[PDB]
Amino acid sequence: KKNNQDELKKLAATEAAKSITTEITLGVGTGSTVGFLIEELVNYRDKIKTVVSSSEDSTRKLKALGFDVVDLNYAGEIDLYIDGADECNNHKELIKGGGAALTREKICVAAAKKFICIIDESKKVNTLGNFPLPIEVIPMARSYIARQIVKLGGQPVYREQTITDNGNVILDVYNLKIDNPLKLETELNQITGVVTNGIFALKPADTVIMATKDSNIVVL
Amino acid sequence: NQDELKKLAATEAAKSITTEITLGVGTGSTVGFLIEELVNYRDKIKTVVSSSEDSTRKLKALGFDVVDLNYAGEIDLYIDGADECNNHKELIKGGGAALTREKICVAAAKKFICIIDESKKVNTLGNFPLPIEVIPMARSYIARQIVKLGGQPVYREQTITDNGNVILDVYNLKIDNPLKLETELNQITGVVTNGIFALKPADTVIMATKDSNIVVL
Ligand SMILES: O=C(CO)[C@H](O)[C@H](O)COP(=O)(O)O
Ligand SMILES: O=C(CO)[C@H](O)[C@H](O)COP(=O)(O)O
Ligand SMILES: [Cl-]
Ligand SMILES: [Cl-]
Repeated sequence: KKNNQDELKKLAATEAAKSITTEITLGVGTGSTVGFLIEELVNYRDKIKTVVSSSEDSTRKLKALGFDVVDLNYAGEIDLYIDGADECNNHKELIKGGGAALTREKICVAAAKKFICIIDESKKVNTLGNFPLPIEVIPMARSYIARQIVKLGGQPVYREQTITDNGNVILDVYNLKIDNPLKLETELNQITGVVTNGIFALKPADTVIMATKDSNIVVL
Repeated sequence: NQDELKKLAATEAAKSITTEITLGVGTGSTVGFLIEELVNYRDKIKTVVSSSEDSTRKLKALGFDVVDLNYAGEIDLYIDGADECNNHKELIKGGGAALTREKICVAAAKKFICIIDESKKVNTLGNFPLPIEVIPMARSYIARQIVKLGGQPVYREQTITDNGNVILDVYNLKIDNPLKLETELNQITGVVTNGIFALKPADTVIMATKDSNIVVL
């Protein structure tokens, strides 16, 4: 089952790489699906002028393949950003942050002309929520924010032994009714001490490449 | 002169420590005079929470044990300074870089008392540049978004906040609607905290006048 899923991830990542057509500033996401993209990037080395990374994990992987990684402040604007997602609904709105890089991932999406999301079918849903929503919080505010999330009906679970690239901690929130991703993303952004929440809806994916169980490509 | 008014305001605020409480302590020079005054209320202060390592250091130097907010829970009273305070007790804070934890403390406090001298009282917030704590990676992106709004962002060099972030001090903002702009700035990706304290304003503001009187707003 895991070898099967890995095959679909590789298909989706490989397909997304074809969009690297011209000389561009490429932004690179985080996760296992992105891991197969990073490997594929060797075949597009002459097209990739500058690389920006959403995580030290991906940076480590990119540098290991000889790619120079440039800070977003010196790169400026990203032409194309490619990243995975934990969930994707019918309007290309995502839950992300399963691998903890959600802050820099959201910053990269914000500074990108175009955002392509690469998934296998298991991540496609009609309604976001079943996968617990990651929220990056200032360590000092963890208990306060946990309480505010309990008021909303969510059940926050502190992800132990995890410190994000930015020095923060993650709350994974269960039992949320997320029928209005736009509204709740806005809501969570107003809670003091929240750095970033895992809903990618205000600025959704421009294209979502999904590998089906039959090894076909669906472009949503 | 200004130091005298700061001490008066801080001393006055300390009188509100009446019962056994969890006290939250702000940051800055005005708060510095409060911390000194807290020796005279040692039996009333059960637990202390600090909005900065600077204040924590000062508190520990006076023998006060400082407890993390996660183990303290809820603060009964939080006392802090401000860079500006308008007519509706809405503040600009973050001149001393502790604005994130200061805002968290205010959010978790039953009551927030702000201590100022008269020089910080204004009719309209904005003249003092608005501090905004941002994720280092997003600094250039956020600077551009602030330029679109008409602000002029200046990176505060050689400053890394307690939380590992950097500060943009923003000039030329028209802040006639603090509530609206605070909400707006919170939606900009990469912004950790902005220096407007309006959505949850001060409950009481103690202001020392030029004539050394106390005005309770
Ligand atoms: O947002 C992310 C990291 O925080 C990833 O894109 C996603 O959460 C995990 O991707 P995968 O399931 O392919 O490993
Ligand atoms: O917000 C603050 C720290 O970030 C301070 O409360 C504010 O800068 C006032 O300081 P002072 O009393 O020294 O003028
Ligand atoms: Cl928790
Ligand atoms: Cl821009």
